[PDB]
Amino acid sequence: TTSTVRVGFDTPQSLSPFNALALPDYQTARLSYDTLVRRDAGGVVPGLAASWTGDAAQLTFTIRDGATCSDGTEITPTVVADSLSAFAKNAGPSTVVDTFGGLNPAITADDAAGTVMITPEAPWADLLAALSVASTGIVCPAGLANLDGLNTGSVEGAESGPYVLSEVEPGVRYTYELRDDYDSWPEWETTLEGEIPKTIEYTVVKDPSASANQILSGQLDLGRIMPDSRSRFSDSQLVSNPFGNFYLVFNEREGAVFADEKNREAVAQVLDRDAFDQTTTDGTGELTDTFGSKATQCATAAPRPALTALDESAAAETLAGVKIRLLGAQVVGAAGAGNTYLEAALREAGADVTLENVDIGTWAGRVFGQPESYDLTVFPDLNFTGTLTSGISRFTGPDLLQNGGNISGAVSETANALAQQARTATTPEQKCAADAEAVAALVAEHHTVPLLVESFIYAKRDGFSVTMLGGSLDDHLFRIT
Ligand SMILES: CCCOC(=O)c1ccc(O)cc1
Repeated sequence: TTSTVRVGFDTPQSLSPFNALALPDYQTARLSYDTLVRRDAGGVVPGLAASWTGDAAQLTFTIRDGATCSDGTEITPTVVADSLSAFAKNAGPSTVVDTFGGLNPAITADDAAGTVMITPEAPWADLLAALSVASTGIVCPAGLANLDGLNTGSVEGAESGPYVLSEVEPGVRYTYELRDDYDSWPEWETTLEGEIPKTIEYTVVKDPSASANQILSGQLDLGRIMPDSRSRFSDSQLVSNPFGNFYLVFNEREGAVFADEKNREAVAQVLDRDAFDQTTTDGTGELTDTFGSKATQCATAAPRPALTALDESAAAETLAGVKIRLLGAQVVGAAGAGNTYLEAALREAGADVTLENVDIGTWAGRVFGQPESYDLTVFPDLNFTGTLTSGISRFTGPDLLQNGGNISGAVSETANALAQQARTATTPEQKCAADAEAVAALVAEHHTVPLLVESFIYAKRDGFSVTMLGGSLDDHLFRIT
């Protein structure tokens, strides 16, 4: 009969919702701050917002009663509108356009009406879903006063969420303590067996072998496992959820090697999606030819992209002596094994390849902070909105360098146009038609290769559960049995 759960996870690159880029950022943001809506089967359930009304042009949220910060401040529309305003101006340009379709939403409170009104500068369907993501969590006025404070840990009175980070050992352990004065839980349709933990010790594991060993020796209760480690556990200690959707991102900027489309195609010709799946997921994942799974909106709509066939001969002629800075996330298979496979397939095509296999936190700083610092990566996307928009955004609009969402610096006139008619779309069908065509275009012009959807495998000790509701990625519901 304990009240403490010890969860394995990767090192955060920030504890501030505004600077969140990597899963560990969202995992911590999830405990400390409440979002307006939360994920569940068939869509989104009321969280800090009791209900909402609106289109893709504009949503109005009505804030719930009895909602309160870790200092006591009543959570009013002014607090919420201030938090979402602070987010829109302080967060990464990437995550802001992903949320509001742009950098300049209209956000306004009305403490009388009890409403918060958001008005995308152009219509944005992804807004409602985007506000279920941990990084949109409400920062109370204590947090807005000190943004440098939120990066590194708890600023007193900032938390809108059920926990406060009471103890910190940077890059080692983040100890979260449940607060006595919180009953503002979301309106979950789903019913969860077991007790909300009083104390959550978010424990940094350096690698998957370590993760497994510490479940098994009882240093951890819950932790992520690499597919090879499955056989070490009974089926009943495992909880398997579809997670990241993996696709290539090239540095396409004028002067870089993958500016030239003929180089991008050569990479496509050298990557066996079967071999890549075997090395990355060992068949626990699923191939996908788009920016999601079959559960992703529009992901089965026409057309299906025409992937480049393997041509290792044609790739050898093209990539001979070509210098490729391959950036790797260590989540892309055990210890970044998928990145290793990709390097190896480029090496045997005669490319001069240098792979940097880094932790998810370091990877995320590099991709979103210094986009010119690499040529190619396997991008493990977290499709938070459950649409194809997540992935299309990464290749269209203004560059990241110009405060856009365009990670790769790719200029696809077709894909850019199809992104815009997705916004002007009268019906869901036209929207899907636009989105599916945008992905097909991007695949045809060798702007990406869609790879797979991975499985997030939690291994857990007796007495401990963990649930992911409505295809959620950053809302791991820990329970003590
Ligand atoms: C896509 C944004 C950063 O990605 C992650 O933090 C991530 C993605 C997939 C995973 O399985 C783990 C982390």
